[PDB]
Amino acid sequence: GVEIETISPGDGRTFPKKGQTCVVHYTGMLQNGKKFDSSRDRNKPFKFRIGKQEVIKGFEEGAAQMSLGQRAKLTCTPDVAYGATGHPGVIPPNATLIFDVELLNLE
Amino acid sequence: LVYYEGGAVCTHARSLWRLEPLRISWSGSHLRWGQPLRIRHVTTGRYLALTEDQGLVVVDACKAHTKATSFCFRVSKEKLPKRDVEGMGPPEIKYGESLCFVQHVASGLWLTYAAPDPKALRLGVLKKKAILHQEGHMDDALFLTRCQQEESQAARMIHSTAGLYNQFIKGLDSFSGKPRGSGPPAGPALPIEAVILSLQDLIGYFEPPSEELQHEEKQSKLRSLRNRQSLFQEEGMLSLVLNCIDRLNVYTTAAHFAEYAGEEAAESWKEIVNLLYELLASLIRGNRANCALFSTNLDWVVSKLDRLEASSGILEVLYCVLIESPEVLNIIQENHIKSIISLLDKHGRNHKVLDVLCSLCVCNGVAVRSNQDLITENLLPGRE
Amino acid sequence: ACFRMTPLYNLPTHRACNMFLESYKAAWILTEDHSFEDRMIDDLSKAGEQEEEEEEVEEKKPDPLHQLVLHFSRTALTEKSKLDEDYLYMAYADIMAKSCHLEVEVSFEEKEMEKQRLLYQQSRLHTRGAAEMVLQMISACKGETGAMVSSTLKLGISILNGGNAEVQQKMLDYLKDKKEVGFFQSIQALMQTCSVLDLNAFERQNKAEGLGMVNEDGTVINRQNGEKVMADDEFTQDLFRFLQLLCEGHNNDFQNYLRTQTGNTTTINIIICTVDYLLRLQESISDFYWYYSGKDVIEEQGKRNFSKAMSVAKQVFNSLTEYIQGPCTGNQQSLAHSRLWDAVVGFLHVFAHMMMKLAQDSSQIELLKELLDLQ
Amino acid sequence: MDILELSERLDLQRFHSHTLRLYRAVCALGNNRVAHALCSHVDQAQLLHALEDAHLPGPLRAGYYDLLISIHLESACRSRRSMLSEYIVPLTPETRAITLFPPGRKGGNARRHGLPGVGVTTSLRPPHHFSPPCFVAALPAAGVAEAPARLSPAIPLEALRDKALRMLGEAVRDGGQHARDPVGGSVEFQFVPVLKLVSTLLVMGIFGDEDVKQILKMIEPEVFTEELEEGLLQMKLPESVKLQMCNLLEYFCDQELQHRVESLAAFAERYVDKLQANQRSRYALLMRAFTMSAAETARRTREFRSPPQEQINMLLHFKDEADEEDCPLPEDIRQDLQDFHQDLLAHCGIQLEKKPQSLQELVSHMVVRWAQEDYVQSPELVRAMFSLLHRQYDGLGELLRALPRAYTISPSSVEDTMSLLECLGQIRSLLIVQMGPQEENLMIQSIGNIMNNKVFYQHPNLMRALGMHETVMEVMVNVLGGGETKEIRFPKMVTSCCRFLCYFCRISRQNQRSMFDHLSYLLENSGIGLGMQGSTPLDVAAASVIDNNELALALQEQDLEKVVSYLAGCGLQSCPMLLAKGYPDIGWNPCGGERYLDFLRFAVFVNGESVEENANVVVRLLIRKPECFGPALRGEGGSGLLAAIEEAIRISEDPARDGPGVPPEENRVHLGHAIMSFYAALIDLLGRCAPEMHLIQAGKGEALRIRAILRSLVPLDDLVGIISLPLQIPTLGKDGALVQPKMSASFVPDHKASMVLFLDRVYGIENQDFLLHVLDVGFLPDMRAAASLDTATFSTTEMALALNRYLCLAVLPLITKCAP
Repeated sequence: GVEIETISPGDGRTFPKKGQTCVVHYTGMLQNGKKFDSSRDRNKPFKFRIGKQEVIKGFEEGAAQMSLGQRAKLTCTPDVAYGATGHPGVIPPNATLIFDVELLNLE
Repeated sequence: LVYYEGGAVCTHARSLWRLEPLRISWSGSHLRWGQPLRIRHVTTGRYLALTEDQGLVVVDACKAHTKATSFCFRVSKEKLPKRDVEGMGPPEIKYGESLCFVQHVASGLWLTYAAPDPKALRLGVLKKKAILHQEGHMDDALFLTRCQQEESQAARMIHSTAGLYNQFIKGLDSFSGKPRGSGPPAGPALPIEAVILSLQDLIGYFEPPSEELQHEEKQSKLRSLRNRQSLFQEEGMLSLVLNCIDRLNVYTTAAHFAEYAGEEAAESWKEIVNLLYELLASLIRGNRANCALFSTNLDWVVSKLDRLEASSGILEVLYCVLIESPEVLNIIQENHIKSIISLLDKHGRNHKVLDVLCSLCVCNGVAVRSNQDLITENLLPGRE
Repeated sequence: ACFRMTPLYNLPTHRACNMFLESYKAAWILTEDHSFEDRMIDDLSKAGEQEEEEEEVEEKKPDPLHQLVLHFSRTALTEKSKLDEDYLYMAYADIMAKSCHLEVEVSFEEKEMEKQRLLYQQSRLHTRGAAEMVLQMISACKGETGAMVSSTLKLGISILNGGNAEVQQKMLDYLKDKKEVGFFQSIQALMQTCSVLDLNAFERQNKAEGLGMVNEDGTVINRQNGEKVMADDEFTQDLFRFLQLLCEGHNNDFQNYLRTQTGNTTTINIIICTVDYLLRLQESISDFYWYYSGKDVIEEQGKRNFSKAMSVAKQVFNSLTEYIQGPCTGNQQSLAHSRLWDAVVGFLHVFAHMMMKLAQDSSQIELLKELLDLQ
Repeated sequence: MDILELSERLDLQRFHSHTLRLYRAVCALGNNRVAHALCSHVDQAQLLHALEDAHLPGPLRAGYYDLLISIHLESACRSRRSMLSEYIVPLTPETRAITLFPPGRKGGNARRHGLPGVGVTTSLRPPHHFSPPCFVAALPAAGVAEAPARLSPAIPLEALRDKALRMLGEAVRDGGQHARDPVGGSVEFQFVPVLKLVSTLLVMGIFGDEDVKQILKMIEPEVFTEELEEGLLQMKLPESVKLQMCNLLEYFCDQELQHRVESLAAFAERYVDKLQANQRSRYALLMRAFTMSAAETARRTREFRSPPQEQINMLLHFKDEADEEDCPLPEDIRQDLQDFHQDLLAHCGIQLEKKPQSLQELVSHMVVRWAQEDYVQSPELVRAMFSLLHRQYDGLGELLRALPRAYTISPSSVEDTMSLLECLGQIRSLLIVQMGPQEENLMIQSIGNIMNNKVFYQHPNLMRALGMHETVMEVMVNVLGGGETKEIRFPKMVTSCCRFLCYFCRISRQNQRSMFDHLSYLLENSGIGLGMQGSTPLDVAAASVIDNNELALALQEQDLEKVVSYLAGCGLQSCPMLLAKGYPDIGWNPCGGERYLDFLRFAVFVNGESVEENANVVVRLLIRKPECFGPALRGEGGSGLLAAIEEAIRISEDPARDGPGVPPEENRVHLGHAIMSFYAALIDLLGRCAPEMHLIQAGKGEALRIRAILRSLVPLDDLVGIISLPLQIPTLGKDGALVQPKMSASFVPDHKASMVLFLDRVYGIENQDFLLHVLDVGFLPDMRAAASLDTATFSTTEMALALNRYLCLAVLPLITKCAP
């Protein structure tokens, strides 16, 4: 339940496969249009080890469908997102999440 | 029924006796042992009397026929008065000394505690049902202690005030149903203006001291204020006022109220309910013990937070109870938090409501994690 | 075990250093003497460089001590059910308590020099409200015994020493215009809670010494672990020393105020209560003698018990003398109607057969010579 | 809209300033799970940007700074703050290098004092914990109350402290210019929130040495030089700033104290090795001293025949030059201690001009200067200011108040201590928060690691010094006091801690003794602990005194009468929780009273022999309060105990009245069993209260009176009859179903053993005929039953092992001594 839109083209060839940690700067978004999370605010890259299910499956699948240097607009439906419970104190349940993810580097 | 009692019970208002002689002139003369003088409890305004079916009781002043309602002091128990003087008289009795022995002179008996103790008094509170005994025991000598003028003055208002609301409540439930329509009221008119004056007097009588005062002076005024509030609660004035708001609340709007009482009475309705909440806020303010009483009926005020006519006062009342009693926070459940947050959504950006939430978080320096999360969960994620 | 234990050099380093420090503090730190109370107050008692501004008001504007005392009175006046503990209050109250006394035939002309300076130091304290400060703290303790109230009285005696008349006057004036009830209520409660000699605790302690225990971290020979007999004895010593001082100088104004409180709503009679305490004492010391017929000799604990126990009676008797000399007729009548006579009888009978028992041997010449000055 | 417009839009300014307060309130007191959730609504960039915004309104400036501290710094600050009161030191060379004075050539007694906070601190302080706030992480599969607690949200601290240092320099230089437009609007709004941040970092320990040097330069440059630039201390700041200023000063005031403690430890390390070396050589020399000496060697080797505590005490016992006779130390060593004492007190400012030259006398001047400038109107500022002033004027006293928390440990187990300390952080963090299901599991594993830590057993004096037992006690005190009237929710942690405390008691006598000193404090809280099984405060109270002859003797009257008064209440009223659970009603509580009896059984019987003092006191309270005995043996109209037992047996045997009539709860109560168990413990209590036989044979006056009293209460026919009552017997049959009784709902041998102990201690065995008359009907069925049941099918059953203990502990020891 995720769909991806190209923003800033990168390589389009070196897709992220299992073995290398993905280093990304992203920027969360409420579906109504309320900014709640980012990585440039904290100024540091968010590096996550793929395949180990540390992040939500929608973001994981989106990251898998991306490519190096390709900025992309993600869309996590609640099923592939936090869903009927929501992240407590941040995101209410049953909301679609929009992500301005920019995979700057693989290692 | 008179009872002996020990401990913190008789530092309250229910232990105050007024010595009323039989002579209108010079009633403030000194006391003579063996001279007729009635006994009156200030809060009830009733008199000690030898009744026929229940022995020694208090009777209404309408039936204080001077026979069962007369008593005489003495220093011993031996069988023996002097004529009344229109002057100050000679000094006899001490305060804190000079043990006295009251005798119902008309019947000749003596007041004394009833010796037997049932199962209820096997382990419970030790209250001795004093009975007017024909000869009595030996150790029933009594001391006489002076209460301060302030609480003595205070006591009389409870007796005056309570009967006023007793009349008021009787008026309220009299027209509780039975819509007037366009005709005449239910029955006798209610002392609305006197009640309005009464409340305005009490609110000032309970005003907290101003901060500009010297420290010790402020502390002293707290000493009095704390004593006053507990006395009124121990006389059930809080139970009275809660009945007042309960009976007043059955009308949503003034015209709806007017349909059952009267148009002339309709104007005062918003005023009186504002006074009631203001009085209650003064009543609860600062006392942990008085404050604790809302744990049993916390839902009751929450049921009324939605009302519009007197909302600022009731919110102040809630602020006062939460800022003081931690256990009320331990009684808080999710429906409450949904009610306060609804207030913020319905009453604009009233900054006071935030202070209510801040009081919900921490109380007296202990975190309430069962509440803090509910505040965050129901408020923060929506971002609206 | 002492033949076959671990020699000290075979102990681990961390353990050895652990016992090293706790021994060292008891040997050098605790034993160390360092008086600084005078330089404390002499620093805090000066108005340093405020003459330049010269405001219109006379009001001597800077006063570090006076602010300190005011602050303590401020926290003393709060509407608080229980009275907590303040370590700074311990420190400062002790410091100002220690600062006043500061103490082969030596003559009168130089004696008056030391007393006149002692007054000066007491003046240096009581003129800054410390006199009242003690009073409120006694009112605030609600009759609950403790270290802080014990230090409070220790200060009160430190300023009342030598029978300061004007300090007594300030005391009286403060009570008279405040008309406080709880001060005497607390005094009554504190004196009622004072302990008396007991048999059960004494014999239990005797058996405990009979065991002659050892611990696991070495061994201590005849440790002086918690004493359950006359633990609060110095509290009872100085309580009556305080009352004696506040009635010193034949203050007929104050003695009658003790016997009856004119201003206050409820009057508490200190004199009769003091007698009742003496009665409890009399039974206690009596019964302790009523434990010593079969035993024809008195050991150490019995002697040390009587040594501290009788100093209470000596202090109380000195207190009653100060209540009665002058003389205060109203007090004299109160004692005439008191239980003092029966207490006197019990003391006489105890002194009667006791000093025979002490006269049977020279081992108790000490305790006998104290008993002599007791009666 | 621009936030800087809020300096004009006051009506919203108040509301938003309150909003920040609410953010602090919800994240207050280390609710780190919430604190992470806040980081969505307020972002690190927003906070860091808002720090330097000069035009920002005052209240919002202070609100935002405090909001930063609350979101990121309080939890680690408060935990570190608590750990500042302890001083655990390792036996490491970096500890050894620590010296009271830095090397120099200023003066013989005391060189120039070391700069506060500048240097090395080897004292134990656990690592900080932080988590990167990243909210796209998958929801952990661990449910509520089971996942480990979230750490503090992270934030760059080395960059933060650089920004804070630069901010301070900006404020310091700005203040001297006497500009009419202070940052934020007011001088207090300018200096105070920044000073709060600096103080928090100082507690955090983020600052390095050069950072500290600069901090000392900004506050007061010229005094703190080592060999408009005007410092804080003379810009006539308002009172509120002075509060933070005092906080800054006292933080440094702790540093010299911690320095002294470590320097003492370093001296202890070097000195003790010399002591053990010299004492060793003296031992070897003393063993060959026989060639020129005699029995005076007994005095010489008394030191070696004395425990080390007095050995070191006599080693140190040479201070006053009038006690050196027993000191064997050579004069060089004797000099070294006095030398270290001299410079130590010099570093305490005891013994040895407008230049302050040092921290102590500088701050003393500072405090006096402030006090004489004006009547200080902040009570907290006054209290803190005089707090400092006392701390400076009494260097030795504060050190003496610090040594009871000083401990030296070998470097081997430092990580073990770290493991312990992090649990200590958890328990200490739980004093200030109402208990919840998450926290309950936190405490359960917190003590779980403690019981697994060997240092918790290896250095028990340290554990007592930390007072962790006290800290646990406060937790239960709050749990019991919350809802003590009704019932105790979260009982699992309550009984876990009560198990822990009993373990703590068993470690050593001193640990038990210190635990004991709060005994009275337990008793009132134990008034409702009867509802929960497992371990209770009463159980802790019992193990607090078990087998301590000194302690049962010191067990105060008031404590005993308080317990029996409770037992009176249990013996006079039902159990409301059992009443609510469907159980039938009786006018007393067998379970609750039985628990009190078990306590008293440990309260009076010590190491196999009775204690007469406790025995006579307790029976004196039982006789004065005859309701303690229950409906039977009550007095007027009270049926006999003999009569009492049979229907209790029938009640347990016949259902619908033994229990609710609705184990299933794993501790389902059985009334008849409880009633008889109470009676059994009552008898066992009296039996252990009986006087010892050497006293009875000596015929001591009052001692005969007690035995007379007990014999008046308890008649022999009851003793023989119940001792001769039958027992349920396991049998083989019904497709081999070994019919075994339920020990929780059947008659047990132990209750008989209680009365056997009674008879032996009270009546005893005198004549042969009565002996046989007890043997045939009371004992002989037991031996024949046990001998028959001694089969491989049944000998391992619960009832068989019950008899094995019953016979070998009660019957056989009685028979053996009456064999003649």
